[PDB]
Amino acid sequence: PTACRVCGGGVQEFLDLGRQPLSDRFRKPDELDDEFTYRLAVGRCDSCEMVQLTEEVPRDLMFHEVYPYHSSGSSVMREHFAMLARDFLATELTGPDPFIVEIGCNDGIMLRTIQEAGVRHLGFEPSSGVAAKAREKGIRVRTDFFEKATADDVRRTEGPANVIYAANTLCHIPYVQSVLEGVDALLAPDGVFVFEDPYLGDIVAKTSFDQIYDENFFLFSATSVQGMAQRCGFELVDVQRLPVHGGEVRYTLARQGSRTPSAAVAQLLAAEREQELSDMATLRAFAGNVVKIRDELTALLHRLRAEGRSVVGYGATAKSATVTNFCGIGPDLVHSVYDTTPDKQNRLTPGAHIPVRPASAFSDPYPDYALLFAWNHAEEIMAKEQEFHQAGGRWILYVPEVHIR
Ligand SMILES: Cc1cn([C@H]2C[C@H](O)[C@@H](COP(=O)(O)OP(=O)(O)O[C@@H]3C[C@](C)(N)C(=O)[C@@H](C)O3)O2)c(=O)[nH]c1=O
Ligand SMILES: Nc1ncnc2c1ncn2[C@@H]1O[C@H](CSCC[C@H](N)C(=O)O)[C@@H](O)[C@H]1O
Ligand SMILES: [Zn+2]
Repeated sequence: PTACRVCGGGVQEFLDLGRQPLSDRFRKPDELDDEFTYRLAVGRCDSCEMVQLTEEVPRDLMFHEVYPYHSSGSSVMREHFAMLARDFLATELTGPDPFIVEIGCNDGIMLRTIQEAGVRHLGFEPSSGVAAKAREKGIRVRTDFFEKATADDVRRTEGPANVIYAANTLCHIPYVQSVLEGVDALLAPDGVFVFEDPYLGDIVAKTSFDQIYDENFFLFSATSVQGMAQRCGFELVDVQRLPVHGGEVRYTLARQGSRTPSAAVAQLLAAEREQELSDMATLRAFAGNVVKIRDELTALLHRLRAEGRSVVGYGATAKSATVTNFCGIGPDLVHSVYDTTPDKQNRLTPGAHIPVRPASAFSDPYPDYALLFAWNHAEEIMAKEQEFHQAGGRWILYVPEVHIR
């Protein structure tokens, strides 16, 4: 039995996705076929309702000099983060000498807008290659993990932060209590800790199990974040649902009683209770649906091959590691994966070892079918790939059901 990382309660497993590789490691084709693996399974705390993985991957195996994800690769996301930055500039950063800290700034997708406004800021980016990309834009970055001690160090030299922000980053820190202690040492008394991550309600509704992989330790809900904040002296004071990344919620935490929660918080809590979101039975039914999507997806991919149809994948997502390894999908069923990230191209995907090629290579003559791993980017991608569909090529999606369009 494993102990909850928020509260120490007991975690009950409901989904076992078996042995899995590191999702963001892309090997050269000549590399030894050895990879770190771990058991990926998900459970729910008995006491605080936090849904979480049962085995942690050590941080330094995932996040380091060669981490390959570049935030600024999506036009939708560049606009999404510039707007959030302007919203903070108009609201929480209007003081004399305001200060914003971002946890997980990556290539500077959000902080560039802050820097261009002349506002004091600091990004934490322990993956040094993407940290350098942010520093080239004139952003101030420290190549360290955010945790209690590094937060203390920033408080000592820079003073309190008006906003601490994290997007797609808090989800992967199992040492969330250390981060909370850091936020407590660093945040201004009237500041906010704002984070946005994949939402449990969307995952259950869409059967989007590919959101579950080594860099998604927590599947947060308003119910579990409310408990986590409270147990640490914060309070959930606003929630906003976001369409990005398959469905997210942005959570705003303030010191307890310092601000009054928006009506939005109670509304979302009540909908999660009515829908029995976090009940073990609902979560087990989700797990049953995961197996049905596996079985349908592999039946389709095998019938396509029996029918002489060509199949590739589009987007070398981290998420796709779960799909290929749980369903047993490799290059005999999906020949190549197309992707815009230079450091993933001319490499093999983890576990399944499908070759990754540049997206500029997806061109006439097109394959019959493209398995859309980057399904969270469907509008942006399909807008760029109208010629493929006009030519008769079709997309295979597995969210929220296996279907072709
Ligand atoms: C828009 C676009 C993307 N692409 C390619 C680029 C990417 O490799 C991938 C998309 O990856 P995308 O769904 O954004 O994240 P991933 O699941 O990897 O997940 C990563 C890792 C991480 C931090 N743990 C996380 O949660 C999210 C934020 O990021 O697809 C195109 O080829 N053409 C395009 O037009
Ligand atoms: N403890 C921690 N502190 C700060 N950054 C962290 C961290 N653990 C991991 N990271 C960083 O978290 C980032 C997640 S990538 C996504 C980042 C970006 N905010 C976006 O939303 O697109 C990686 O760049 C990784 O190095
Ligand atoms: Zn718990």
